[PDB]
Amino acid sequence: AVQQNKPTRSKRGMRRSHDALTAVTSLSVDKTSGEKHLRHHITADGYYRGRKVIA
Amino acid sequence: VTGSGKKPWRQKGTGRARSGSIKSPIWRSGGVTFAARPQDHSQKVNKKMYRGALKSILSELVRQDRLIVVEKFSVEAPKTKLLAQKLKDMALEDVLIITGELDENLFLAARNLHKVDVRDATGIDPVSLIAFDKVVMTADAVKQVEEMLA
Amino acid sequence: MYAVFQSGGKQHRVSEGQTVRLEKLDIATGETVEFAEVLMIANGEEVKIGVPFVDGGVIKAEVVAHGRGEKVKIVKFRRRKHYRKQQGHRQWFTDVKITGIS
Amino acid sequence: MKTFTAKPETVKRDWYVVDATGKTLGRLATELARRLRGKHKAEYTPHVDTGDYIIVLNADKVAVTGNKRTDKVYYHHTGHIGGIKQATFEEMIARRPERVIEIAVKGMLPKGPLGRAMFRKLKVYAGNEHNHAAQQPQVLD
Amino acid sequence: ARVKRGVIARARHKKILKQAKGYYGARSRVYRVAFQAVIKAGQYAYRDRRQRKRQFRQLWIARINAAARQNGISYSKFINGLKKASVEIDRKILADIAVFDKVAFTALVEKAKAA
Amino acid sequence: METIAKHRHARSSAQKVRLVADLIRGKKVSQALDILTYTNKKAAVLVKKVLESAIANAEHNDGADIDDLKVTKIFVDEGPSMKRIMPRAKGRADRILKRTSHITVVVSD
RNA sequence: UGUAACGGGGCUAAACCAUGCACCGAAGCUGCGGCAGCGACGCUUAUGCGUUGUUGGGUAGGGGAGCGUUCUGUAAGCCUGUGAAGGUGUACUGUGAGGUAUGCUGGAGGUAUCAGAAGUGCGAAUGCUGACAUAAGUAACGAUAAAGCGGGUGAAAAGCCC
RNA sequence: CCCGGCGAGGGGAGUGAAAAAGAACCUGAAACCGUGUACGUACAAGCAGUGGGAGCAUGCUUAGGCGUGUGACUGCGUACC
Ligand SMILES: [K+]
Ligand SMILES: [K+]
Ligand SMILES: [Mg+2]
Ligand SMILES: [Mg+2]
Ligand SMILES: [Mg+2]
Ligand SMILES: [Mg+2]
Ligand SMILES: [Mg+2]
Ligand SMILES: [Mg+2]
Ligand SMILES: [Mg+2]
Ligand SMILES: [Mg+2]
Ligand SMILES: [Mg+2]
Ligand SMILES: [Mg+2]
Ligand SMILES: [Mg+2]
Ligand SMILES: [Mg+2]
Ligand SMILES: [Mg+2]
Ligand SMILES: [Mg+2]
Ligand SMILES: [Mg+2]
Ligand SMILES: [Mg+2]
Ligand SMILES: [Mg+2]
Ligand SMILES: [Mg+2]
Ligand SMILES: [Mg+2]
Ligand SMILES: [Mg+2]
Ligand SMILES: [Mg+2]
Ligand SMILES: [Mg+2]
Ligand SMILES: [Mg+2]
Ligand SMILES: [Mg+2]
Ligand SMILES: [Mg+2]
Ligand SMILES: [Mg+2]
Ligand SMILES: [Mg+2]
Ligand SMILES: [Mg+2]
Ligand SMILES: [Mg+2]
Ligand SMILES: [Mg+2]
Ligand SMILES: [Mg+2]
Ligand SMILES: [Mg+2]
Ligand SMILES: [Mg+2]
Ligand SMILES: [Mg+2]
Ligand SMILES: [Mg+2]
Ligand SMILES: [Mg+2]
Ligand SMILES: [Mg+2]
Ligand SMILES: [Mg+2]
Ligand SMILES: [Mg+2]
Ligand SMILES: [Mg+2]
Ligand SMILES: [Mg+2]
Ligand SMILES: [Mg+2]
Ligand SMILES: [Mg+2]
Ligand SMILES: [Mg+2]
Ligand SMILES: [Mg+2]
Ligand SMILES: [Mg+2]
Ligand SMILES: [Mg+2]
Ligand SMILES: [Mg+2]
Ligand SMILES: [Mg+2]
Ligand SMILES: [Mg+2]
Ligand SMILES: [Mg+2]
Ligand SMILES: [Mg+2]
Ligand SMILES: [Mg+2]
Ligand SMILES: [Mg+2]
Ligand SMILES: [Mg+2]
Ligand SMILES: [Mg+2]
Ligand SMILES: [Mg+2]
Ligand SMILES: [Mg+2]
Ligand SMILES: [Mg+2]
Ligand SMILES: [Mg+2]
Ligand SMILES: [Mg+2]
Ligand SMILES: [Mg+2]
Ligand SMILES: [Mg+2]
Ligand SMILES: [Mg+2]
Ligand SMILES: [Mg+2]
Ligand SMILES: [Mg+2]
Ligand SMILES: [Mg+2]
Ligand SMILES: [Mg+2]
Ligand SMILES: [Mg+2]
Ligand SMILES: [Mg+2]
Ligand SMILES: [Mg+2]
Ligand SMILES: [Mg+2]
Ligand SMILES: [Mg+2]
Ligand SMILES: [Mg+2]
Ligand SMILES: [Mg+2]
Ligand SMILES: [Mg+2]
Ligand SMILES: [Mg+2]
Ligand SMILES: [Mg+2]
Ligand SMILES: [Mg+2]
Ligand SMILES: [Mg+2]
Ligand SMILES: [Mg+2]
Ligand SMILES: [Mg+2]
Ligand SMILES: [Mg+2]
Ligand SMILES: [Mg+2]
Ligand SMILES: [Mg+2]
Ligand SMILES: [Mg+2]
Ligand SMILES: [Mg+2]
Ligand SMILES: [Mg+2]
Ligand SMILES: [Mg+2]
Ligand SMILES: [Mg+2]
Ligand SMILES: [Mg+2]
Ligand SMILES: [Mg+2]
Ligand SMILES: [Mg+2]
Ligand SMILES: [Mg+2]
Ligand SMILES: [Mg+2]
Ligand SMILES: [Mg+2]
Ligand SMILES: [Mg+2]
Ligand SMILES: [Mg+2]
Ligand SMILES: [Mg+2]
Ligand SMILES: [Mg+2]
Ligand SMILES: [Mg+2]
Ligand SMILES: [Mg+2]
Ligand SMILES: [Mg+2]
Ligand SMILES: [Mg+2]
Ligand SMILES: [Mg+2]
Ligand SMILES: [Mg+2]
Ligand SMILES: [Mg+2]
Ligand SMILES: [Mg+2]
Ligand SMILES: [Mg+2]
Ligand SMILES: [Mg+2]
Ligand SMILES: [Mg+2]
Ligand SMILES: [Mg+2]
Ligand SMILES: [Mg+2]
Ligand SMILES: [Mg+2]
Ligand SMILES: [Mg+2]
Ligand SMILES: [Mg+2]
Ligand SMILES: [Mg+2]
Repeated sequence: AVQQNKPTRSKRGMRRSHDALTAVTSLSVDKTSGEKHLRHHITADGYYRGRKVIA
Repeated sequence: VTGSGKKPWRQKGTGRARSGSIKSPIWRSGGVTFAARPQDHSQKVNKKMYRGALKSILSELVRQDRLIVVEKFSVEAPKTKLLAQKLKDMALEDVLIITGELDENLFLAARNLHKVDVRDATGIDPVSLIAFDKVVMTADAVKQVEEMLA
Repeated sequence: MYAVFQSGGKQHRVSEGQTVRLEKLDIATGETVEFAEVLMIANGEEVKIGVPFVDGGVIKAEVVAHGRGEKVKIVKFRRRKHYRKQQGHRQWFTDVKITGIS
Repeated sequence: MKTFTAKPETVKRDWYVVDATGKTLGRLATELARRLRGKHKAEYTPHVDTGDYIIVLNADKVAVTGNKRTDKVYYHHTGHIGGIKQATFEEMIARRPERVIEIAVKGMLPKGPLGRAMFRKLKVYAGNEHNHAAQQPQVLD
Repeated sequence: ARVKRGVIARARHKKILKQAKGYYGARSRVYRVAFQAVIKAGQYAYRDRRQRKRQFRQLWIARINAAARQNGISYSKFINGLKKASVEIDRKILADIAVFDKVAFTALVEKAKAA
Repeated sequence: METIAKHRHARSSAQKVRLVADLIRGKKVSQALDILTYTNKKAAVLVKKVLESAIANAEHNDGADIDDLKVTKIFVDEGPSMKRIMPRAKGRADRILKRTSHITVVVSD
């Protein structure tokens, strides 16, 4: 328990190096409507692979 | 200072620095270690030293030619306008007009003038003689100051 | 072309033309100095010394400037003995331009 | 007048070969370190690697005096719980004859980045053939 | 006459923090830490004016000792050779000559070989 | 034209919002607006609404054109913290900081 | 805990003995430049020095001389909206505390000189007050009675409504 | 007027000498936290500096070299009270 003497900006930064979260960079486009969405997920309108399967 | 003589916290056990009063000078709001008090600064000056100093400074006005000794010096009526106009003739502006018989006509026409002071021959001062650029002294005032300083 | 000479309790390997800073001399700002203290002269043939100084070698130089150097700070500090001391220093110098390696 | 310092880009590097056959370990190692450090050169600068490349061939045939063939031990710890590993001068040459010169030079070099940089210059070899014939490494004694 | 002291203090801290410019972490940023660094810097600076004159002598000696051994004489015998020929030239320049003008330098080694 | 827009007193700490803002930096506005739609964070919605504002801000007032617009400077600065008492065991209290962030976005071309 | 009784590499001399000569080697001494204290001294003169000798590591502590801060007099003077104080750089400058000049910010005060008086200088006191860090985006989110789905409103619904 | 939820908040417009005087409002220091540039930094051990010092980036001039910024390597060096 408890630090002996405080770490720096440096260390804190070094630790945070791996905290940087990654973007998607992999947006799909629906065949019929041409709307962007996540792979294997439906669209906002309600399309998946060129076919309406939702109200 | 207003406040109590309670200990904010007990001597031991707390991690805080041992305190004994809220009024202590090391604490904010209340303290001042060596507080002032009203005091008479009027320091003592030997009669002979005071006279000797006047005698000294009053002699340098002769060497430096500040001392303009004159006969009767008195304005017509109590009006600054006149006194102002008559100092313009004499090439005077900043002056200490020392007079024997202190006249209302003169004294009441030099209040408003900042560069003109009108002391009585009895009431000359060390700082005043030195301060003013010239000293216009009346023949009677010289005679009184002579006898006063001796 | 180059030649060695002793001036301000120390020696300088100087060439003809180039400016040289050295320790302060008792000379005017734009007068002239002759160093007969020359220790070496080099060329195709080197005139080195088997005695103190050469023989008829004289380095003629012209005084350029009479400045003071960069301020050096001097910190004397005794850990835990309630003692420290501070002192500046700007050492005087004389730039000389060499105009004759005889 | 600021004095000269050898600037890495301008440093001239020479290649050498030394045949250690019958030579004394320390006296070889020393003369190697002197060269690898670049002390022999008149342009020596302590913060620059002025020294030359040396190929030491026939490392295994290096000679040692007295009883040091058996008595001289080379200790090293494994960085483990109780792992202290020793090896005599014979056993050292039986297994790894390059290490003998390496260790003797490495101790005589300075310790630090430049010390490690100037060890890289050294090229020890057990046999007599060396594959640095490209550089025309001249003979040194 | 009460004296506020914020203008002066700030100027005094700001002066030292200007000397600590370049130092790692708190040693540039934080007066309380900088002030130590700036003192030790001065202590070391005072020390190293002494050490500079030592290090360079070594440096020169090692250049001369190298340059003489290329000509076949060790530094120890060379300086005695020069001193016995009453040559007044210093290590600074000898080391400068050793690097630059070797054809010149060689003449000093002969001049020393006489004695 | 640069055309700034900024959410000041944004109820989310800098460190968290600054994590999202590192995704979008020197990226085309169209590409940046997409990312934030599929970044699963509260600060993505908080940062998007500023960018989406900075675009309208840019198009209406000054520059026009959505195609040629890159996020040139995005940065998050630490705003004022709101102090709160959070009482702990054995009588002792802690002063928790509800932190805020100043999110700025600069949409140039 | 590990070679661990040359600092190490490594050495039959790089070991010991004896003799010699070199040489390295300190802030010692010398050289060159600069400052200061003290005694002389030619007797200068009221002290600069042809000098001349010599000091000059320093805690407790004694003695000497200074810088700077706010305030009072000199000042109804002097400087300032053609830019004060303050803030922030830069460049010079004194042995030092410091000082001067000035770019930017600032937007109304400032103050020479020689005197006078002090709430006159901060790094420490588990000092005092405020601000802000760190641990750390970590522990935790308060009973292990439990949720699930459909619809509604809505910028948004695991939690609100039916 | 615009973005947003008729939001907060912001950008314009306008007022003003001034809006980094916009009510969290004169000046706006420091700690602390960022963003952008230059240089260094992923085989190197330790009060993190100081002597020495390559390179790169730089403003200048100029055909001279500097001044800065950085600081690979390297000698020495265990904070203060
Ligand atoms: K401001
Ligand atoms: K060390
Ligand atoms: Mg501790
Ligand atoms: Mg970063
Ligand atoms: Mg992490
Ligand atoms: Mg498809
Ligand atoms: Mg009681
Ligand atoms: Mg504590
Ligand atoms: Mg009070
Ligand atoms: Mg008294
Ligand atoms: Mg100084
Ligand atoms: Mg060493
Ligand atoms: Mg006041
Ligand atoms: Mg003060
Ligand atoms: Mg640096
Ligand atoms: Mg800074
Ligand atoms: Mg030496
Ligand atoms: Mg000699
Ligand atoms: Mg609790
Ligand atoms: Mg409780
Ligand atoms: Mg053992
Ligand atoms: Mg041992
Ligand atoms: Mg034992
Ligand atoms: Mg030894
Ligand atoms: Mg051993
Ligand atoms: Mg032998
Ligand atoms: Mg014995
Ligand atoms: Mg012995
Ligand atoms: Mg002997
Ligand atoms: Mg010495
Ligand atoms: Mg001495
Ligand atoms: Mg002497
Ligand atoms: Mg002397
Ligand atoms: Mg003393
Ligand atoms: Mg003085
Ligand atoms: Mg004074
Ligand atoms: Mg002053
Ligand atoms: Mg006053
Ligand atoms: Mg007043
Ligand atoms: Mg007045
Ligand atoms: Mg005026
Ligand atoms: Mg005026
Ligand atoms: Mg103007
Ligand atoms: Mg003017
Ligand atoms: Mg002006
Ligand atoms: Mg101005
Ligand atoms: Mg102006
Ligand atoms: Mg100004
Ligand atoms: Mg004031
Ligand atoms: Mg000022
Ligand atoms: Mg600025
Ligand atoms: Mg700055
Ligand atoms: Mg000014
Ligand atoms: Mg101006
Ligand atoms: Mg202005
Ligand atoms: Mg006002
Ligand atoms: Mg006013
Ligand atoms: Mg005024
Ligand atoms: Mg002022
Ligand atoms: Mg005054
Ligand atoms: Mg008094
Ligand atoms: Mg006080
Ligand atoms: Mg203190
Ligand atoms: Mg303080
Ligand atoms: Mg507050
Ligand atoms: Mg988190
Ligand atoms: Mg943890
Ligand atoms: Mg955990
Ligand atoms: Mg958890
Ligand atoms: Mg929980
Ligand atoms: Mg729970
Ligand atoms: Mg549940
Ligand atoms: Mg519906
Ligand atoms: Mg809806
Ligand atoms: Mg609604
Ligand atoms: Mg709906
Ligand atoms: Mg609605
Ligand atoms: Mg709606
Ligand atoms: Mg909507
Ligand atoms: Mg929903
Ligand atoms: Mg539901
Ligand atoms: Mg629930
Ligand atoms: Mg229900
Ligand atoms: Mg119901
Ligand atoms: Mg609208
Ligand atoms: Mg709208
Ligand atoms: Mg809307
Ligand atoms: Mg609503
Ligand atoms: Mg509306
Ligand atoms: Mg509206
Ligand atoms: Mg609004
Ligand atoms: Mg506007
Ligand atoms: Mg406007
Ligand atoms: Mg207007
Ligand atoms: Mg303005
Ligand atoms: Mg605004
Ligand atoms: Mg405007
Ligand atoms: Mg402003
Ligand atoms: Mg309001
Ligand atoms: Mg504020
Ligand atoms: Mg504000
Ligand atoms: Mg306020
Ligand atoms: Mg105002
Ligand atoms: Mg303000
Ligand atoms: Mg602010
Ligand atoms: Mg700041
Ligand atoms: Mg780079
Ligand atoms: Mg690099
Ligand atoms: Mg590089
Ligand atoms: Mg690299
Ligand atoms: Mg590397
Ligand atoms: Mg390390
Ligand atoms: Mg080390
Ligand atoms: Mg270092
Ligand atoms: Mg180059
Ligand atoms: Mg280049
Ligand atoms: Mg530099
Ligand atoms: Mg050390
Ligand atoms: Mg050491």
